[PDB]
Amino acid sequence: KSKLPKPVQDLIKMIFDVESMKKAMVEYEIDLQKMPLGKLSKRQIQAAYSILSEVQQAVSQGSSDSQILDLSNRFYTLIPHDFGMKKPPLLNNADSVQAKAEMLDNLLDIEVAYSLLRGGSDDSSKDPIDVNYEKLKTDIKVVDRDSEEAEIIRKYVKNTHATTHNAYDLEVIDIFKIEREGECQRYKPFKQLHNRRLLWHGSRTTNFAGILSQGLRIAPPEAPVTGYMFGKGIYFADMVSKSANYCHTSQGDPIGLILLGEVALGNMYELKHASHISKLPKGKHSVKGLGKTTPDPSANISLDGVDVPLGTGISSGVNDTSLLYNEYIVYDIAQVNLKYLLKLKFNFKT
Ligand SMILES: CNC(=O)c1ccc(N2CCN(Cc3ccc4nc(C)c(=O)[nH]c4c3F)CC2)c(F)n1
Repeated sequence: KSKLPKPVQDLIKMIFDVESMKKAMVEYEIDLQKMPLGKLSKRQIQAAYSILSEVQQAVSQGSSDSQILDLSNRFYTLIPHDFGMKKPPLLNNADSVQAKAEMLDNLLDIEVAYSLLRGGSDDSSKDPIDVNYEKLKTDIKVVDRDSEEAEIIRKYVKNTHATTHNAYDLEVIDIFKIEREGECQRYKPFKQLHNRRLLWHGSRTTNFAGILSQGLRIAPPEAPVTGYMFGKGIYFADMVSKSANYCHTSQGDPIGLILLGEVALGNMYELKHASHISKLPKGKHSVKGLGKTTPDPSANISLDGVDVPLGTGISSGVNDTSLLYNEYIVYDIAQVNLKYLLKLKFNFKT
């Protein structure tokens, strides 16, 4: 049996759960008989993205529902759905392409998780928790409850939960200090860049085996750039509740996972509305989606020379913006250095 700390053991079990991976596929209405977890491949996912891009071209160029029908069916051919003998819903709008682009992104992390678990060696004498921990190539340590870093992290959670996200409260169960193999060396050209912030990135439990082994990744080139508000980058938030909404927890599964990453923002390209960009303008290193609300800038604290925006939510002064809260997007995977992973219990008020 494993010598790993009990919170680390429970984390590994959580993220390598096969039935959670299956429950996530069922949520997307995928036919598991026509295509199980083991049939999932990058090749198929990329072909599905490419057809979604063709659907996107047909919708933006204003094709008829009779004309797009052919392209909508082509997607359902690559990613089988569970509708029985009924006709699938027509993908004739941007919301539909956005929803399908989002599902595919998630399937890309699920495929990594299942590949990791089904790859490798079988040894009965070794605890499967120890076996599955090594697959991640990440040093995972438990942060001491009474430490300074734990106090700062708990204040960030406590102070940046938005009023509009009050249908639930957050309880920090565990704090993990994480170190992905090779990530620190990848980050080096951006290590002393200006505008380095410790930001949130929430995701489903089924994404975290992929996130810890491959890191936060940008949607592939086949993916429709219009399926994402600020194009194809890595999205972060300064409001814990904005990111915790990406955990997709419920009364039937109230345990979520959220990251704290050091993001080299550099010169921010400030936007109030959707801009489906492929490349940043010269001199810019990130995109900042300007929210109506911002954590109080005079309340910013420093944790290992990185700015921590743990202030309470105040008005930014920004008018006529499409965002309630800020968002930060980087278009180079090297600009992210994962620092912490938090296990949270969501206490629903509904
Ligand atoms: C070659 N590419 C890959 O292998 C690959 C693997 C996974 C990918 N996804 C998984 C779904 N995820 C969803 C998502 C989106 C936005 C979020 N914005 C905030 C503030 C937050 O807090 N969370 C968010 C969020 F979770 C995005 C990244 C991906 F795009 N690509």
